[PDB]
Amino acid sequence: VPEFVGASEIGDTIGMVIPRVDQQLLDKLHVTKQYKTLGILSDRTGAGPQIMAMDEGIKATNMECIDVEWPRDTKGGGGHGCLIIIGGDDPADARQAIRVALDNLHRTFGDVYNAKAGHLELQFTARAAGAAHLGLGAVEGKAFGLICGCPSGIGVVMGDKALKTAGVEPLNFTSPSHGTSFSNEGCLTITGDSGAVRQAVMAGREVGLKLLSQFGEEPVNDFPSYI
Amino acid sequence: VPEFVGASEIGDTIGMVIPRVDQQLLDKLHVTKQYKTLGILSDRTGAGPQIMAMDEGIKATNMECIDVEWPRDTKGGGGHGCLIIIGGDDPADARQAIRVALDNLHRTFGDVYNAKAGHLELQFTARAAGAAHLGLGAVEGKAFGLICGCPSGIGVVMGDKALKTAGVEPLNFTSPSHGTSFSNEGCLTITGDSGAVRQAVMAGREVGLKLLSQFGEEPVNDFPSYI
Amino acid sequence: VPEFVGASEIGDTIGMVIPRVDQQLLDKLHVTKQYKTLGILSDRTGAGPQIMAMDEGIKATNMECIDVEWPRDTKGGGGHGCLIIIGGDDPADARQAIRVALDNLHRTFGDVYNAKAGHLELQFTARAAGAAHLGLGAVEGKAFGLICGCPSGIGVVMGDKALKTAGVEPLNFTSPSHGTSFSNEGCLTITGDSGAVRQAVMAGREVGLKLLSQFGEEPVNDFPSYI
Repeated sequence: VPEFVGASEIGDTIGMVIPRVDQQLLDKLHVTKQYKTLGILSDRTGAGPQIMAMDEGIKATNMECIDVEWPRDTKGGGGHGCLIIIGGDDPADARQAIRVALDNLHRTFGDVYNAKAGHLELQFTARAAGAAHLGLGAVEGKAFGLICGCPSGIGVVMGDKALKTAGVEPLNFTSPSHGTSFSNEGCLTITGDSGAVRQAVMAGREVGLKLLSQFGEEPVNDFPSYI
Repeated sequence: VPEFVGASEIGDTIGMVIPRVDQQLLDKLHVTKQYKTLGILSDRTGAGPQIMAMDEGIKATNMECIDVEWPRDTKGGGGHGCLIIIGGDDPADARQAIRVALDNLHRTFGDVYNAKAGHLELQFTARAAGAAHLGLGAVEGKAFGLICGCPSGIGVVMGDKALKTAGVEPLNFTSPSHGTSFSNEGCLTITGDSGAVRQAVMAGREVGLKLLSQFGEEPVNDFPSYI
Repeated sequence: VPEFVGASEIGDTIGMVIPRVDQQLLDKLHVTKQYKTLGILSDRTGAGPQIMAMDEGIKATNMECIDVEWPRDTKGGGGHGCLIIIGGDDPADARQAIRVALDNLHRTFGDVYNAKAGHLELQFTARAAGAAHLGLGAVEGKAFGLICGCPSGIGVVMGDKALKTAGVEPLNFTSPSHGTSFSNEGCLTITGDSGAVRQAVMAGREVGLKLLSQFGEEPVNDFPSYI
């Protein structure tokens, strides 16, 4: 079908574009602004990595991020899936943004670490765009970090360490009962100077790996770290 | 255990009847209307199928649907389980409704299609009853269709195609952050003339099968299709 | 890592202490009362058992229970995981409470019964403490019973029978859509005289076993029963 753009085994992620959406359907979608041309990125496993990949798609095109929704999923693991809707006036521009997001998944899964007992996720950008803003609460135009661990108490200690490492501005802390879809994740989000934000995210990574390893298995990443 | 009526491997579904429920317990249950005789249908996998099966049970007896509740479940998949409470004055009537519901499971899973990456669900009736109304938002006395895909973005495209196929009336569109238990499903519900609703549901099926197949596996149904 | 206290294979449970938590983080944690020393118990599988183990920790130390949060988890099963935060003035007292919690897991999983289709959980104490109060709604200083079944309809029948066995006071009934994180559990909580509360919890256990066994498998417990 013409609406299909591509699919990836990374997170069971599918990208599609609707050139002219039915108006009655559009009136039922919870979007920030209606556009007739929609891009759709949808996955079983991952929230942060697809959101950061879509930020690159936004930087590369005239598309706007208009909805981010939050399935509890990861196919039985402890985290989220993701639905991201983008909007613009040009179907070609929408396909390009979805293609760029698909091509960035192997990078944004760079600091996702898996084990039988749980997982860690780290994200970093020197300049956040629209998807990171709508999806993760980033301040647009500024540095952003994300520091997350599962089961959730690991994320609390990762967060304590990150804040003690450098002078950064906390945006939010989300947990199983507040700001997640009852996931088993503790997540610190921050802004500040880019060098300080990087320092804090790297500190969180080191303590998170040490703690998750105490269940007996070295946490494994499937792609090279970008941070 | 006199309360037990039967159990089915389809959906891990169990049906029970309480002839005269304890008043203290009844006062803590979240029902639309109090009755002393309760039937209970409870499952790990499925919402829609058990709800459409119960609609036949309601048509067959004098029982009323008084609660429908929404576990996020499917034993690690992207969907819902279900709790249905029915109320009346006659224990034999309640047991008959539960038996009719269990007997209809093999039919109402006829258009559920499974794959490693996700699933599709379609439902259709020429005349909806009280369980379809309370559970899925159907208009009682009218034709009803349900069109669902997972991961949720597939459900958005299915919905668009259905509405463009025939003149039908939209009821709702539910998604991971609106009107589900943080499931990974996009679901369009419709009414209209029975022939038009049937055409829309069949169109949604065709595009959903094409899209979900793009992950590499043809979606599988375990039972003959009824639609 | 000096924050690490211990890890258990039972429920994938990890315990940690932060001697002096960062103040910006503390302001973003959802606690009843601020303390500078935090203990943290975090797991993938179990709510009631870790909460009951933590009630012993509280009895043994000067720590106060200040948060209980509710991941929908059990690694693809029908239940919850758990995050428990405790607070006090002394890091040694915190580590002792976490230690006592870890050491009681093998007891508080004594009346958890598992099967392919679902699970049962019973808890009992003659005198509830701060964790059972915050996490499960117990009345501090009184006897307390928890009676749960999955899929949730089984919990409804267990609750009805328990109430019919002895004169007890219902505290709450939680279900997929009310007072759970969209879990597939029906759970009755009770107080009253210790003898009558034990009577009721034991009656709920018997009927739960009989019903869950209707799917074809004798439910299995991994530790000796304490009730």
